[PDB]
Amino acid sequence: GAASSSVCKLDGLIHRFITLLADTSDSRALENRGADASMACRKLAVAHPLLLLRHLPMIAALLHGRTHLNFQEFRQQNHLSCFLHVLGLLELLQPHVFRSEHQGALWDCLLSFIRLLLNYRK
Amino acid sequence: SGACGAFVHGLEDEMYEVRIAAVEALCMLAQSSPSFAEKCLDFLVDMFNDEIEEVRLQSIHTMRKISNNITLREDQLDTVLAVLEDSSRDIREALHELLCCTNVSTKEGI
Repeated sequence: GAASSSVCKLDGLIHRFITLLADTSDSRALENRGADASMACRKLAVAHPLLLLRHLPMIAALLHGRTHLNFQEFRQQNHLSCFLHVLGLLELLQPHVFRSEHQGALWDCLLSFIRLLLNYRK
Repeated sequence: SGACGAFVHGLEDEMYEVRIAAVEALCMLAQSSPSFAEKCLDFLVDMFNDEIEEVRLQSIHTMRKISNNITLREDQLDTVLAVLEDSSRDIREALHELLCCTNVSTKEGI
């Protein structure tokens, strides 16, 4: 029933936090903000895993968007922090991310990860 | 060999009939092969800067025809949105037909 045409009372807020998580720059203040965002999102993952998985295609699309950028700007912009945060979040959503409904966005996220691995294999 | 840049010479040719025929050839070949289409996006983008209006219209229509597989980058997107500024209504309509089918990677592109 997680894919139903329904509105959660908390979905917009986790959307706000996941935007804060993904969007970052070279600023260490923004990195602290992203770390706090990862903390809150991770606590929500361990506490309410089903809610986050409904927002999986969003973060999948963001991962798709961020993959092209070359290695030097990828490391300088701290995009590796975002990548390891989303990877840890997916790990902490362990027994539920493998369902059929979450399969497509999961494959999208994994596609972004392997594309990153191929592009910066040097 | 002397076969290098055959389509480069065709698209840079001084007669718009030759360039239109080259555009059609690019359309058919891209409908056959997607990798060639990805390679030749940039030259189509150059044809969107073409001085002849009919060449621009036909290149845009072919790009629309072959957009189903390719995906653009920020350079391609800003160049495409640049020609959309142009005054002639028909080419703007052609850009509108193009954007209906075009792909995009980054949200900033949208």
